Amino acid sequence: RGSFVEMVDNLRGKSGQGYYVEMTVGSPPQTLNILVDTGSSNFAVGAAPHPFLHRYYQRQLSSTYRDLRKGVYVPYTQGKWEGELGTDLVSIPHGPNVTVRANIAAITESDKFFINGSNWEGILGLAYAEIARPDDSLEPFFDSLVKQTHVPNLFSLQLCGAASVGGSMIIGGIDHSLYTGSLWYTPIRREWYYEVIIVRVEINGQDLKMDCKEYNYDKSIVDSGTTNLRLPKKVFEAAVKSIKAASSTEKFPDGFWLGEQLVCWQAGTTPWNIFPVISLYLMGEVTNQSFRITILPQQYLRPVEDVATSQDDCYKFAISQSSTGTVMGAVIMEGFYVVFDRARKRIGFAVSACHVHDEFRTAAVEGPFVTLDMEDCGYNI
Ligand SMILES: CCS(=O)(=O)[C@]1(C)CC[C@@](CF)(c2cc(NC(=O)c3cc4c(cn3)OC(F)(F)O4)ccc2F)N=C1N
Repeated sequence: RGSFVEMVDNLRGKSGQGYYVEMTVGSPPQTLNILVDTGSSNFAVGAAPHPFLHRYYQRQLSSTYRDLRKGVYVPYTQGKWEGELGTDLVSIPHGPNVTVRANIAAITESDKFFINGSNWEGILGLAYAEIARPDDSLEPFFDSLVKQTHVPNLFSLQLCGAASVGGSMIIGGIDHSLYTGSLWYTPIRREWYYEVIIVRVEINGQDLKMDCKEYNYDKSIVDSGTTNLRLPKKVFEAAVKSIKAASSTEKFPDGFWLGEQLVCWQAGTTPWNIFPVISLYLMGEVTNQSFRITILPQQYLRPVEDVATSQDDCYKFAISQSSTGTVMGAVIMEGFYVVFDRARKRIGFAVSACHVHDEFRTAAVEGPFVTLDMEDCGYNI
């Protein structure tokens, strides 16, 4: 259709707390704010009165609730949640005009999961069944939505940064007002995470000249549920070394680059221009063809507004090292309109109409480029 006016601006959030959509669960409808997460595959909601929660799923109030009589325990690298599986009727007030019977994990115990001060009480896992918990028989929400309705097998995300954030989750299509120029598509390598292949990395146009397999060790994913651009250790080391050299006009402590401390400047006097652009070349749709996406310091140097001990403008270096491969989190996604074209196993990138930039530099999506041996960039076990 190309125009989904009802769904524009259906995302809200706060800096560092993520992007949530309004959803309803059960009959009569119970309203919940739900984190949009392309890096997981469970629809999981608070169902107990945790003190951090504004709202929670009260199963006893729902006539359409069905118990699946099975639990689920989900440990993460930091915290944890545990829940009871069921199904109920789910809709998205500012989404398609439909109602779906979806799997819902009713969260009954958690640790370091809900954020104190956040305005969301659940997670919408938008990735594929392969990574669903406890196993791939638990149908993810979007799979149910496509199966039960005529909603096309596609969604797109415009995450708008820079303190309230906003944006759009267009379910079933693309809204052309949300981007400028053309969309460029990269293949979904495998349907588990939204896995992609990075084929080349530039800092201010200067190639890292690394074995491209390192860029995707052990994978590269697109994840709206991650803040940072997360890079594998060796790639992070090379990237930081290059960013240091590009920004050597000013010197910063080692801890800043490791995200161990913040750096603060006098109000409205951030030297963005001293900081380099970051370009990721992604595998294209065609043999030997790639395209380039480019982000600015506006994306990777992120303001920290909850600093009581300082009066200045303080920033977090939001590129970090990873043991689980590249993660293209909000640092990447805030620059772009991202199309998760499930029907065609591809992810589209275009310059976001809402991305934060200055008058000298702009986030960019450019192609085509000639890149050989792009298949060798993918990692195999
Ligand atoms: C493999 C991906 S993962 O499964 O390990 C994981 C990174 C952690 C676990 C989970 C749920 F599965 C998860 C994510 C979050 N997000 C955020 O809080 C959050 C905060 C943000 C953001 C994006 N997001 O952009 C921002 F605006 F800058 O601020 C919170 C609790 C969770 F429990 N989702 C992922 N994508």
